[PDB]
Amino acid sequence: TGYDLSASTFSPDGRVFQVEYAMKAVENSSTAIGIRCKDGVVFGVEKLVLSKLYEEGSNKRLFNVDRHVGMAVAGLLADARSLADIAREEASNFRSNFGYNIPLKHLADRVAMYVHAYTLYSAVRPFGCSFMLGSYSVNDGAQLYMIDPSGVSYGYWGCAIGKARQAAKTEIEKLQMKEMTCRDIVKEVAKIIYIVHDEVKDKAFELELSWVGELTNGRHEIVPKDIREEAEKYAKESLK
Amino acid sequence: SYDRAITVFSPDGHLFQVEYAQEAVKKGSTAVGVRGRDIVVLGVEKKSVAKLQDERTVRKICALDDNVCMAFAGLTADARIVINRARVECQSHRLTVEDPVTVEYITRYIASLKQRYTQSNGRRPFGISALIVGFDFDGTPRLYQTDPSGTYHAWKANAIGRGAKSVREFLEKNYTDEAIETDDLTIKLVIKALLEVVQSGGKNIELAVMRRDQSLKILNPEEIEKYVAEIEKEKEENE
Amino acid sequence: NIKVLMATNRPDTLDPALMRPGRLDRKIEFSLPDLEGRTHIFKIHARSMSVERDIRFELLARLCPNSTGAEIRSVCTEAGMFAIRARRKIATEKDFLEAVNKVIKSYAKFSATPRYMTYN
Amino acid sequence: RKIEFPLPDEKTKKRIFQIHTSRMTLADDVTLDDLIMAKDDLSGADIKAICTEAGLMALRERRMKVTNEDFKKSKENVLYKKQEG
Amino acid sequence: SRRYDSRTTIFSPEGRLYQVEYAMEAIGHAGTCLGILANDGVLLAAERRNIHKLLDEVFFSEKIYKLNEDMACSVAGITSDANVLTNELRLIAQRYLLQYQEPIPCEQLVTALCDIKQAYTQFGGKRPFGVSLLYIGWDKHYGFQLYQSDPSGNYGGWKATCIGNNSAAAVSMLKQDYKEGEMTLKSALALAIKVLNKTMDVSKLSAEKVEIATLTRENGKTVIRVLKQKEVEQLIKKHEEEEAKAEREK
Amino acid sequence: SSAGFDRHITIFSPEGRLYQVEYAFKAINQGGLTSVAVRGKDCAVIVTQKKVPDKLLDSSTVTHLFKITENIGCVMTGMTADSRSQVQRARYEAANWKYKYGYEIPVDMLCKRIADISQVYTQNAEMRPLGCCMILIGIDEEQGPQVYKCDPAGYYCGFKATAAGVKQTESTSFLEKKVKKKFDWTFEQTVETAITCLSTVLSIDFKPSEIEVGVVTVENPKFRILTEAEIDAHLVALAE
Amino acid sequence: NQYDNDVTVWSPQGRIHQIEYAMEAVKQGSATVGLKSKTHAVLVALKRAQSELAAHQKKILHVDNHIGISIAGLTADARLLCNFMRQECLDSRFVFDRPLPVSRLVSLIGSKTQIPTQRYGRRPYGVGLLIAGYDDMGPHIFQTCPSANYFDCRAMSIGARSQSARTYLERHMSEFMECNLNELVKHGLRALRETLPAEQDLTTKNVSIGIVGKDLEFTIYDDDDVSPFLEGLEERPQ
Amino acid sequence: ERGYSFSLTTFSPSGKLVQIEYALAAVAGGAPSVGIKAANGVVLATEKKQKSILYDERSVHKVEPITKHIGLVYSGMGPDYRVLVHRARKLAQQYYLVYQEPIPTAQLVQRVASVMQEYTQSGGVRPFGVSLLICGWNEGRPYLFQSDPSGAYFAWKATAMGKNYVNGKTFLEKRYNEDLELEDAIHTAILTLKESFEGQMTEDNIEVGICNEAGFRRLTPTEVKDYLAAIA
Amino acid sequence: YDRGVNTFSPEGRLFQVEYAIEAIKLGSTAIGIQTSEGVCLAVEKRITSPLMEPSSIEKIVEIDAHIGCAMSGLIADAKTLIDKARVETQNHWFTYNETMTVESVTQAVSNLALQFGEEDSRPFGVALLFGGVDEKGPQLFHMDPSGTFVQCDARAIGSASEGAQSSLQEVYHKSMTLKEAIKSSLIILKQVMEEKLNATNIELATVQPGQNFHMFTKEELEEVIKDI
Repeated sequence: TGYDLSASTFSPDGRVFQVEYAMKAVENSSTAIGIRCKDGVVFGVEKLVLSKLYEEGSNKRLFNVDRHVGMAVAGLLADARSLADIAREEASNFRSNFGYNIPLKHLADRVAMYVHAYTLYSAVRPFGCSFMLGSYSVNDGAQLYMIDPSGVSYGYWGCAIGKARQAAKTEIEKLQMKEMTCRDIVKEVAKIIYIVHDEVKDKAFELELSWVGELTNGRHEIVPKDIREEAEKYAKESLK
Repeated sequence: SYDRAITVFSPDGHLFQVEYAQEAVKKGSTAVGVRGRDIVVLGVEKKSVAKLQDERTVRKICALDDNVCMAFAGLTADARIVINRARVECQSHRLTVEDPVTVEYITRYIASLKQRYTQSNGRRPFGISALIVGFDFDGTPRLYQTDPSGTYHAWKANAIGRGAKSVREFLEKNYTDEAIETDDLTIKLVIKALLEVVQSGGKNIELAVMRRDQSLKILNPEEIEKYVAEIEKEKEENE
Repeated sequence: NIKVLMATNRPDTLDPALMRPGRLDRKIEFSLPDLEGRTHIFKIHARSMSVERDIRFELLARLCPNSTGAEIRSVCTEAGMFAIRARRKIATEKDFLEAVNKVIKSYAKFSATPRYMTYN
Repeated sequence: RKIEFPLPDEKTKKRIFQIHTSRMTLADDVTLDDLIMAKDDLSGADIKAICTEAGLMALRERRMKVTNEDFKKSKENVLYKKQEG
Repeated sequence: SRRYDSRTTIFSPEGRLYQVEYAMEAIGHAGTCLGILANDGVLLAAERRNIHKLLDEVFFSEKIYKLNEDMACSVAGITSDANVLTNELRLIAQRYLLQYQEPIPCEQLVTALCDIKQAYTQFGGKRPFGVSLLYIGWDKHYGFQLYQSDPSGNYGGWKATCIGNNSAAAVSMLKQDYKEGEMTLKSALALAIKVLNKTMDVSKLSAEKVEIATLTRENGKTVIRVLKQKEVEQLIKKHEEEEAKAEREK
Repeated sequence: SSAGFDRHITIFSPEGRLYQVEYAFKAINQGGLTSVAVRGKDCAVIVTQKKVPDKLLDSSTVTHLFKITENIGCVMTGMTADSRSQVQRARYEAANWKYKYGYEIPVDMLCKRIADISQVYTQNAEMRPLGCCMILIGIDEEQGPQVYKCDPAGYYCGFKATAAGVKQTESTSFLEKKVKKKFDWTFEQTVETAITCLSTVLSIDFKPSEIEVGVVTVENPKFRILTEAEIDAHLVALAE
Repeated sequence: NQYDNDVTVWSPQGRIHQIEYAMEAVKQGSATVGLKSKTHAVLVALKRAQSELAAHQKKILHVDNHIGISIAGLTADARLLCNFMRQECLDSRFVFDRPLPVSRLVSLIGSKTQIPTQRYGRRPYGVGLLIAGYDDMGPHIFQTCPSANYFDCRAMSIGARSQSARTYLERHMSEFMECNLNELVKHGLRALRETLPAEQDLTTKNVSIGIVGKDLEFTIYDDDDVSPFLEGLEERPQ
Repeated sequence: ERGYSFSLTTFSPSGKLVQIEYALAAVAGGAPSVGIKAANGVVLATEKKQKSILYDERSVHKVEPITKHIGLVYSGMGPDYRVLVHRARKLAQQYYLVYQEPIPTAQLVQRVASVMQEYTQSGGVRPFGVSLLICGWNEGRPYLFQSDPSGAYFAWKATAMGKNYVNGKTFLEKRYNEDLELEDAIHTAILTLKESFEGQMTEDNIEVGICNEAGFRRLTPTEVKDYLAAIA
Repeated sequence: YDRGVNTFSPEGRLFQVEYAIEAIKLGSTAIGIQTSEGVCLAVEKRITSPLMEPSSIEKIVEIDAHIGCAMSGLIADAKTLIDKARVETQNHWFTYNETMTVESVTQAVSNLALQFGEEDSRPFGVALLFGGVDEKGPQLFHMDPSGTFVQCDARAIGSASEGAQSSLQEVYHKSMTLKEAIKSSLIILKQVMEEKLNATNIELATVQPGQNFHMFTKEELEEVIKDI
């Protein structure tokens, strides 16, 4: 006892338990994945509807930090909105100061040093949020970064965050990043977001998809989920 | 700086440090005091003096203005700052409204200060009770005591310190309106009340008066022995 | 086949107290003092002695909060204490209520008997 | 009933003391009052046992009579018993 | 964050300040200082804690600190905490000399210190000061003075004093050797070397182990006279002569 | 041993040893990394490796070879967040050396700066002691190349060939068996010892896509990370 | 239970307990029901007075010319986020000279109540807001929580035994869209009559009803303009 | 950072400062060192064993000058040593700016002792685990002072700190003496550092500095290897 | 387990506010009654000994001319809220040139009923009774340590609260007059006090639109008690 309470105390085996408890706090939240193609970044978040709870489009875990950068948060939600406001403000500082649009590398550093900066004191608690960062610029290419509650930021071609995490990142190695256009990769996400999280746990669900890349011309926005409706047209035909 | 609430509510409703820190009042020197209709008299007892050493530095009846006398119990160290802050307060009142300091005002100052000294962060509450006696402007004498709660409270006579129930029980047998029809009956009344107090060998009894226009007069051990003489001779007349 | 009847003090011990929803039923409570029932705890002395015609229940009943039954049974009894001591042939409510406000305060000075605290 | 025991007062110590020294014959200069009059916050056991110290030296000389010259001076031992002990 | 707090300020449920008692118990170790009833003079006594043959003796004062033209003090207990208190106290005295062009009287110098020690006892969550030091000096009004300090901040003026725990026996010896106004500094120094003889446990009172600082009022010098061992040794032989003479009664 | 809270914050034990720093000395061992630095005659070699447990993680982001200035490189062990948070303080204090003192900072002084800040993390009782281990190289005037190591206990420290991390208790025992002899140090001798000292440890003898080699050499004194092709040239150049 | 101490300490299960205990402070408040149409928004509360002689403590408080909030739980913190609510309304009313849409107001409540849920020695706010107003795109019914997670619903209810209100609302959510005010309100407080035991009224002296509309500024009715709404309801079944 | 600021160093029930005693135990776990004043200047000797043959002795120095006439060594832990090294470095220079005069070592140990004693009481720190030896040649008589984690300061003739300081203390009780020369202090200093060393002592093990009265000069491994050749 | 002074309960509620409510129970009693003509008010001074002077004790201080008050529990905590509430009324009058309504006073106090903490110590231990006559008529109010402020028509507090409320709903109706209510309070007081009711124990306080001011003098109370 006594080694798990505060964040600033090492445990005798040599790890920090508040950080380890922060890692598996995101483990209870629902699955949200991401993947990049050769010219764009595709997001997808499965969202939970039990009976009535909310109007369609409530508390969307897809955010929009800059003109060309977006979030895909999973875990506890309020601190994820706090990181959305802080990363928003950091893109405002870089945009105001140095005159050009923020690269995804500096944004990953300046956010990840804050997420780390709340794991050094017993003033605060470590965050309980993990989020994706997708972007595209013609002098940059599509990058996809992944920030955990511990503060580690690095780069995937594809990732997954949630309960069904390993099962939802098992199948991504079947897909090919290098050749595919992202317009395929939309339904190529929605097929396994429909496949993972089988409906015995929760009766119903609802899907969000957000898509930035070359076709949207740098601007990040949600795809019109009604428009082309490619998800469930493949997904009801993907059970057999 | 120093952000921590020292004094919090106990689940049975009490503050501890207020209603516990009166034990430091209970284990200090005693002090009594009555008010005459003309001359007041207060005095400290249980001095426990070394009886071969100096005595003016252990003097624990002092003044704020000449209008106002002090008397207190408990540990004197915390009482010193209350006295000096009370003096700095009662001088700027002279800088304002040109009458001298009314005693009820200065008792609201020590009481309000001691209240917010309990209320604030990271501050041990004071462990003193104190008396504030002074014949005010328009010649009217009155007295008040303090409290570590900070509740000023006007008595006719005093018992604070060790055995306050003893002397405070004793002065109900005092309060016949004959006492005090004379000022020598008031002073010998205080010392005869301090007979039931600690040893009362004529050494540890330090009394001081104020004759309603005069500065306060620390009496020498000259008429204390004569008041013990007429008190013991009066007890010789009591049988 | 005997059912059971169980009296205790504090909510712990928890295991039979969390086993009792697994088996037992009927969690009820003292009784305890009330604004009213004290008059019956003061009427347990009704047929006792001979009540002076001017002795009143409600007068004393309204003066005694959190009385339980214990002391306030002796409260009416400590009249007979000073009665025999002061030779009083029968007792007047003023006689003990002088020693009652004493005996409540004198015994509430040191001890409030915080029954609320015992199980909390 | 829970009985409150008050500590002895000045005349209670006077009322208590003579019951002991009633049997132990005091010398001429021995006085009950002045000693216990100056002493404060005693116990009935001590004020009973303060006579035993004179029951040593006077009995070491084998004397039926208490002497205050000792009873004063020997009281320092019981005074030392309460003071230092 | 608050469960690591040590609570140095709060009253403890029996009646007393819990921390100031353990403050006074540290003054009860490692210190021995006293002063004497003296006209036309006043003396201080000091006991060498480190009497090893390997120190330098180049400080020219080991337990006496000269903090004005007219005053001094005697450290007891944790020494460097008093090396905070003499910087603070010396600066208080010197700023009073700035504000008034007149030497500081000793009383308000004492209260001006004890409000700081008291200020750490009252509030802070802070380790209190652990020094109970003495005071000597001259003033315009009251001639010569002695004072006493506490970690609680309560001060008293003496005419013969007690530092530290070994000096309670020196208080019994001073009341058993009491007088009223006799100095005649050889009488006061013979009494002081007598008290340091019979109180300190090491026999014969070696000339290195003791230290005496005197203050004679001279117009307008007010000399703080710190005396060397060559006038300690013949004082020791004077007292040993008085012990050899006084033992002849039996 | 223990007395009080000495097993929790950085206060002394009754034997004369704080426990939080000697927990930090095995806060490195969660990383799983061997990193060896060798100082040659006119050159100095960093060797590291990486673990790529996914095919979706990148090869371009997980490189621990961080560049501080254009004459100073470094490599990191220990946990990731403390390691990267050390790096911006290294870069920032190097840049303030350039602004204040006008000439390029020696590699000696930067480890004194980082060691003193890590001391201030150790000294004060309510802040976590940053369990990463810092390793520097660089070039000085007339002093050849230099290697330094900064442990999270606050001492600047630097030797002929040093290695700390997970497996390095035996790696230092191999470097004692390899340094003290009559051999000089040429360039491919230092590189060919930097691999084989680590290949004696792990006993794998693996592909050149795993070890990252940063090097510095006084012909062109700029810090330089090798391309994979010339890494393969060294790695088959050692195979006789 | 030593990790039930403060807001800083995470659980070994991943659930920070101070938030759960503050949710318990949400459930202890009285019932209130907010539900919208496409053209209006109606929130109805139920007061619960202390004794007979004391007047019933009110819930619905006016905030802006279109923003109104219900409350359950603590009261002083409701005045705190009330004063912050007014001040952030008339800030942008002072600067931009337009009223604020609701959907960017509530992010100031989340970022306002966030920081007292993370740093040491700061409690969360026991709070029960049911926000209602117009932006240009119609009505909105939000709810808050002390964990600061705001939900865009079509109808919710918070307070004591408010789940019965929900299980009323789900079998009428297909019919709570087209209808206008006079049956929308009684469709509101039918959920309140299911939040009570079935042996006492449903009086006039306790229920308060607030509506916000397009040609109708936000208005609170109190027992007497309420008395025209409570007339003509169905009897509670046997 | 938070304003916690409470002193974790409190009093014992006996009245003993506990963290200062434990910090003195952490001094006793440190490397041995000895320093001798003798009649023209002061010689400080320290004992530095690299834990491996891999190490470099040219990088870290233990004898560290403070002015051009003041040296300073320790016996304790280096990371707590260098902080008050730098604090003394900045602290002497305000004296050189105000008074325009080379600062006396007596003033140094007063001020550094004030820093350290003032640091034992402040908000939530451990005390330093360092015991210093401070030397120098001011006004014609060379000085040697010792401080400690209690903030105290002593004036030793020839002392020793670290491991076996009762062994080197009794050795410096008799073998150290009235008066020597500068080279004669080096012999007995290397001997008393050769009391508790390993089986070999080279130019890389010891590292010895002196104070001439004309100025400081830290010695080189050339003469450090020449004097210990000549076992002591 | 001295925990974290601002921490919620398992029920939950603020621990220290819930502990603060129990501090009202050992304080002295009081009685307020709202009349259509005004507001009468009653308290007991609780004389501790014949040593003390009885008339220096304050349980009613009068905030403005037209807004009365009644304090309870710890008096020295109450004095701070009194003196600052007066400042808030005067600031209302000097920005606005009108009388501050009786309602907004208790918002202006209860907005700082909860300011305890470490940054930005303990909550107050008083239960106030505010009276007064604004333009809305004679209002009678009541605030707690929690700040939960509510109108009360006829409120009791303190130790006697249970029996005084419980006995008090029986004897109250909508059309009470003033001199009916004044002698309707002292019946309850002489039931609930332990000392004999006389000229030194209690004090009344009335405030009316047409009977003002109209404070609280002696020898009125002599006529008031002797009507029993």
